[PDB]
Amino acid sequence: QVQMVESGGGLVQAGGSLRLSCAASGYAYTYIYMGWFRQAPGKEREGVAAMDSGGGGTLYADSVKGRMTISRDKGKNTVYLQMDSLKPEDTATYYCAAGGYELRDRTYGQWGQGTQVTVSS
Amino acid sequence: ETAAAKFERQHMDSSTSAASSSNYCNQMMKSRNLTKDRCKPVNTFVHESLADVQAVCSQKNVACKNGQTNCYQSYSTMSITDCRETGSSKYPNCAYKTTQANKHIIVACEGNPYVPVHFDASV
Repeated sequence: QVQMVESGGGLVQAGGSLRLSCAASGYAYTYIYMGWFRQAPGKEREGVAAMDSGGGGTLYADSVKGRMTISRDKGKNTVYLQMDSLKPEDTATYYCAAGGYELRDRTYGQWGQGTQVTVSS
Repeated sequence: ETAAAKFERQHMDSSTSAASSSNYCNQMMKSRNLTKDRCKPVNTFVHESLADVQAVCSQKNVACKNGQTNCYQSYSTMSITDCRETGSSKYPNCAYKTTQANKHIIVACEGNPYVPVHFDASV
């Protein structure tokens, strides 16, 4: 069975920094695409960042490019989100997802439990 | 129709469990409404349980033939039937050649539950 494994979230001041780690274990092959989505209280769930297994296909949401940096171990089922210059609007549960295409929510069939990130002003 | 009910209607026949008559494609392409407007040049029916087919969405992730990456290749070969138009077809009356084969299938997956919505290929 494929365990999704996330870590790195929690409380952080505005202008602050955090690093989300996600790894999919128990999958015999390599998810070509993995990425981060996030949902806030009330707000619908939305895409954040996504990257392919080569290191390419990189895509960020128009609201966070320049402040946020995805990366993966090449060929491995791991994905990381370095977040800097954090605002209160980044406050949300961040979900790690694997096995879909770009930031297309319906195309991923593996989702982690979610990592809460809270950014006080 | 949901994309999942449309994949079951266009590509699933869990009852055969292989195409033993070559009249099969002529009478399944009609049965599944694939000849209502024009002759669908090609189509593949899968003769496995839907549990065996839906379970492909958690097996090897591979690249869809159009560039997308949410396609999946089956662990074991599956019983399939290739329906191909003959040289003598044309849309009033559609004519199809039947080929039974045991191949691995490749499908694009979506949704919760995460299930096949497009049939991509056979290997």
